[PDB]
Amino acid sequence: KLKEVFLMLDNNVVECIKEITESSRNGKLVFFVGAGVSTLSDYPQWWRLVDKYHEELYGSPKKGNYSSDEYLRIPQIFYNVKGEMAFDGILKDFFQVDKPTNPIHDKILAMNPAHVITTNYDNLIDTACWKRGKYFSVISAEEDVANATSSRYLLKVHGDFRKGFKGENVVLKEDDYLNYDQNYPLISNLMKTIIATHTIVFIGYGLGDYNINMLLNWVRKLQKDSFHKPFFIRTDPSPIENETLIYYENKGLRIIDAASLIDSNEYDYLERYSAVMDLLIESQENKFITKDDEVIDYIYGKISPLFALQYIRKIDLKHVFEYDYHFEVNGTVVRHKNKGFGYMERFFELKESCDERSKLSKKQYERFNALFNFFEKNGVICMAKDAGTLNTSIEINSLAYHGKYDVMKKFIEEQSVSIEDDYKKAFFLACLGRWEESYDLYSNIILNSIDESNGCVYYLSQINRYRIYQSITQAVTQFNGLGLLTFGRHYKPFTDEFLARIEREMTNFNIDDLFNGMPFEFQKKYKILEFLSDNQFLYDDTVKLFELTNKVRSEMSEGSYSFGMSSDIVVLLRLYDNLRFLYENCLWSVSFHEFHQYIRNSMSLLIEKAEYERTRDIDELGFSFFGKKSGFFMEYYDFVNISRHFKIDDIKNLERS
Amino acid sequence: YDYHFEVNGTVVRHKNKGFGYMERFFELKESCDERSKLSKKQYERFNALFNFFEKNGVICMAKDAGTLNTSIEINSLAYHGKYDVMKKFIEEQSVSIEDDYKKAFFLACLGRWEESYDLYSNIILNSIDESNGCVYYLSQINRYRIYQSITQAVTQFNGLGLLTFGRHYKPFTDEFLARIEREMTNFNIDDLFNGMPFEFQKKYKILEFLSDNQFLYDDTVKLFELTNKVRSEMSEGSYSFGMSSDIVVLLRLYDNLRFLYENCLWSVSFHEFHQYIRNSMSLLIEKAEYERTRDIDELGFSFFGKKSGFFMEYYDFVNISRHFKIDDIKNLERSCSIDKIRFGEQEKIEEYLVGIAEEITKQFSANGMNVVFYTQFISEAKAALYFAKYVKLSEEGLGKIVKALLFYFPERDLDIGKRYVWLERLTKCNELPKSIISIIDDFLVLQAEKHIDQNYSEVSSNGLYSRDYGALIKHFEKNFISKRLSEITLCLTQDKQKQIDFLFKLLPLLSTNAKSHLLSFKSVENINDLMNGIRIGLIDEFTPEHEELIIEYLETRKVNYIVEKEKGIQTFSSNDYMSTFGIWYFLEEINNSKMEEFIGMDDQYDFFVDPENFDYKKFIPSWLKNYNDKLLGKIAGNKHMKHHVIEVLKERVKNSNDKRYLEILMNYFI
Amino acid sequence: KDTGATHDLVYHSKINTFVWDVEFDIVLSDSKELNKCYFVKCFNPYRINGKCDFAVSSIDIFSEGKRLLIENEFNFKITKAVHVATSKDVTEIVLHLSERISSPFPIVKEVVYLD
Repeated sequence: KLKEVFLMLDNNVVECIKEITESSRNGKLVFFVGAGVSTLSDYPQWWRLVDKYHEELYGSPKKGNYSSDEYLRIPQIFYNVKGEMAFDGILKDFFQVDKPTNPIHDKILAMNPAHVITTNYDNLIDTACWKRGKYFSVISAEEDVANATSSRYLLKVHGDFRKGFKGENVVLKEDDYLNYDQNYPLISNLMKTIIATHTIVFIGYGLGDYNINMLLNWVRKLQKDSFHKPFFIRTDPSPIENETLIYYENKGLRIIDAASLIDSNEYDYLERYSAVMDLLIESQENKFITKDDEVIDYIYGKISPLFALQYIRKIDLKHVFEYDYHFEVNGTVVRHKNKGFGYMERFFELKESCDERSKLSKKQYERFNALFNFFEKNGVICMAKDAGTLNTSIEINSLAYHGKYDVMKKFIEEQSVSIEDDYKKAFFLACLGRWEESYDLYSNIILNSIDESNGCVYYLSQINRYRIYQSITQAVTQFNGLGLLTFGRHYKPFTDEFLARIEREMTNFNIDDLFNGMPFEFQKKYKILEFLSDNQFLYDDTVKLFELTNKVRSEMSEGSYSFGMSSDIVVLLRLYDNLRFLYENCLWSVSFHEFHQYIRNSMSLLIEKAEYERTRDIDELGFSFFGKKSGFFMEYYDFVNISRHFKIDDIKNLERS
Repeated sequence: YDYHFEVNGTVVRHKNKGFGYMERFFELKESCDERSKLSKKQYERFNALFNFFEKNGVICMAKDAGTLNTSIEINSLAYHGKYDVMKKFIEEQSVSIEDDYKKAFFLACLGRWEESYDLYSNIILNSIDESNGCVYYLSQINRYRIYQSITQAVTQFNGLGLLTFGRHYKPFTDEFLARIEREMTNFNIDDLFNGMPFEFQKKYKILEFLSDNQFLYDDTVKLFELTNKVRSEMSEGSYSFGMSSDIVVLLRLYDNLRFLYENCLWSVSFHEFHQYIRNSMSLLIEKAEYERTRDIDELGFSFFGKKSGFFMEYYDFVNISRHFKIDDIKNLERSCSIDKIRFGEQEKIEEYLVGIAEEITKQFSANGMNVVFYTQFISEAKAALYFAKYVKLSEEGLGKIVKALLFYFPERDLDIGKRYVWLERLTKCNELPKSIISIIDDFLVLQAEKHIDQNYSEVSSNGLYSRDYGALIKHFEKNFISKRLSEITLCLTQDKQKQIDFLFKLLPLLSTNAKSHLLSFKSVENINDLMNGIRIGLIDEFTPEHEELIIEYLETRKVNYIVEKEKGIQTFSSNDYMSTFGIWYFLEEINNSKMEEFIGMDDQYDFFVDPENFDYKKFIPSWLKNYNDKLLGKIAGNKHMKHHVIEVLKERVKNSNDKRYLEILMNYFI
Repeated sequence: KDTGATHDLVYHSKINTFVWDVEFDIVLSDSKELNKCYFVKCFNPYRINGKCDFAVSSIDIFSEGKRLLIENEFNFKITKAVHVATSKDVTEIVLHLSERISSPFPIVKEVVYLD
């Protein structure tokens, strides 16, 4: 059945489900719960109470049929004539009962809503939340709005019975409906604000009810086409007519009709509620990738924000796609934890054959070209099954890396034209030795980045400015305590006023919360940058290196030799990846001591393994012709690494060993 | 960040602009009169503060410090494996939600995971209404972790358990695996903290890290300080004030361990913590060894000649047993001179090893078996029994350990050869007494009874069988007769060919009449039978007829070799029977001299019969890679063959730079 | 010579042996026939033994998926070797190495370093 439901959906139902699921993911979803959901679990409807009121008022019982106004008028007359005690006595007689919850409440809570608005006065949703374990603040009165323990609300607009079974805590008669806006200012304000800043789904109400029309009038008068249309989940025995559908769609609503998806009998209300509530929504929390043009759209949506940066580490990509695939350092993708359509495989197939590329429509070939260029530049080749002869190459384009000091001098002298040039100038100044100008330039960049942008340069400039401030403070501490002896003179690189200014400015900044304060779009698009503010971006590399070291040393101790490929190549590949990523994005992190230590240890291991493998050609070709040829030799990058990241004693130790 | 706390146990000022409240508190602590000055409720609050700080170990300012001591005490049944006490504490009736939290941790520890899940759910249900935020948060965390462990166990079992266990196991039903999968639907741990009251978010910020995917990422990166080489040549001890990185790293490790085990958190069983402990311990031991070697190099040998820079205790033993596999332990054993580090508090380690043995006996003697508990328990037992080589044991405890290892350890994880290796490792430090000898004799007798069945056959992964047990028995006691095996042999009959062969490997343990009866059943009639008996049958002496048969073979092979010279063709060869005879002659085993005429066939035979006249340009250095200790000592003994082999070994080690050749040339010969 | 089946070959120097995942068919004494056999070696320098024993390494023979016990002379003449990938280059590579190395049983399946 469910597959049939997934199939016959029109475009409208698919789009509605897409939006609902996406807004649930972002953490902004709200449910407007009705009365049918509270009748699925048996609970005395209002018409029974109206019938009892009619029986008690006139000796005769209910006659004919009741119009809309009778429900609100008869209780009013009963209260006016007999007295308050009878009203609340009947209320207590009819409402004092415990009833079980129903699967719809569990499904609704499983949808993970932010807030939950309801017109019910029963405690069914309270028990549902408590059993599921969620924590919501209950707001059923006026004094409750001020003192709220948390920041997610269970808003019962019409009241409850948590302070007694009195008829004053609730809204049940025409007088209560007349003075609502004057007796519930704060609750109404809060409900309107929630509606105007969230995504709303109406469940178990039925078109033409009082509250739907009142809200629709408010929406009409109080807005200027500057809000999001709510959604409506209609569950009634017969399919909705087209005239009513268009009339209500034009009035600011989006309707999902249960009877249209599946067919069922008259009284099987649970069936049609469940057909649409979750069995279609949560189950559709996955993608909808089914075409040769949806794949490119999805991949472009995922990869585009990384165009602002220059180079991306291969391992980091595992987080961009949410553990759906494994990316090796060599450049081969592998499937892992992905159950839907394989989109990387289809992308690679498109890359292989030009005819399939020709099938892509207009406006989507350019996106494919951009993605192809991105992946080719980074170094991702193909899947692991069809792997070819992978090669090893090294290329770093940053002038800072090669130590061309006159060139950076000239560039700093030259005028700039874009904020990127100023960014690079600040980094060059940092690697040139002008702490003052680097900090001032970074502050100016932070100021000038107010204009529309991605927020990338702003974030990285904040990080770099804080790092430079820490460097300045450390230098000041070292200079006046030890510099007095190193040179024999009190070297004063900094003026006191500048030190006081920077210390005053940076005294409140907290690098820990820098990421969490950014707009949610930035937090969902550039998540791989969260690791840049801590030591967390050197964790997996160090763990892998510590394990590989033990493996290789055990192999050397055994004396064994393998005739395949070196077991340490991942170390070299990761080392080059980290160097490239840090240097070619203009990040000060290259000056930290921990990075120096990481590089030192990697290089030590590689040199030791190379020396061990060298001498085997006498105990290998001296017993049998069979042997190996592959080896390791020093190069330009090896020389610059061993110059920058080693002390003299480390080199002496390597020379001795 | 007003102040900087230290594992040292002292505090320091840091970027504080205001009154020094902590210094004033310490001043109040020092003097009783000032504590008298305060009011009454303030006095009670001061007493609470004093209790807290003393319990957690904050002493005084850095300037007012001294020779502060340090010791680690983890108060938790789970870290000591007091299984019976845990079960009893589970069986009693609870009194508060805290005891239920402890009970759930113990239930999860003991392997019964479904009860843990149910208990955690009930605790979560009650705590929210009870208005106890901390236990609510921690119970949500632990229930999610238990669910993850259950799911991973289910997947691993349905993947490989049916193969490795030999039968598909169903530790959990399907109704439970459907229920929990339905409840934990779309549940994310990343918003658990943000959904709590802001009072909780203010008071309990320090616990936010418990909701993150991975913690201990700064601690792992900080381990790079143990790999510095500059320190030995020149070290400042910049880590804190005059504390080498060793102390800081060890105390940080103890802090993490104590915080996780004491507060009853379930993250202690996951891969990240085990890996962290492995890395820390390995790096500490390696650094200690390197410092020792460098100090030996700089100064004289007598200085720190056998000094142990690192000292083990009960805590290090338990950590290494729990978190290391066998491969990790062997890596540490082949990386540093672990034999040179002394162990302390041996009574507690002795009391730890006996508890493991009793638990093994309880687990496997009884029919009932908690598979999930048996898979998270066997690793620690194996590792502890392997690492127990370095500690001295008492007689009764050694007997308990040996009985548990030999009779009750499951064969699926400790086959006969691994059994032998584990048993033999224990005798290095402790000389074998009579009691353990009796136990191993009982094991041998039981195996002999096992061999009655025709299908029964010993399976070993390293080629070690009951013969090795008998040899170990005889090594420490030259004279010994097994009475039960003797009477078993006396009732022996011809048709029990499998028993015949089995106890042919245990001849030295039999009695005179028993061995006479047994040898009455078999004899040797050809060279093949001779070497079959020598290999399996233990033909100690070459009888004269055996020598004549050998000479007959040698003359026949001389004729065949002449006909081969005529042929000029040799298809292939498998085993050089001549080499064994030549080596035996060199070992003063064959006293005849006729074979000296039969010379010039095999270069090895010539080398082993007339070394003086043998042509040494034909010598193959690889020949030295098969001889054992006694043969190499004998070769060193002879004079005609010492310096030539010195020369060839020297040349090979120069060119090849091999380690085995250097070992032989250094330990033996020169 | 070049083949994709050689990437798992391992050389062990402490005993001068080659470890490889391969199955053998053997004609013994030109009268016995066996298929799907292999060896396992165990390097042991310290073993309690008598004067008859002089070898650090002890070997064991497995046939099919079962242990095999042979008392007669073990005259060895290889006839076919198969590797998981089933490439037949192993059939000549095995002969090449066996001729190259002098020690007996040049290629085995597993090695156990007891010390």
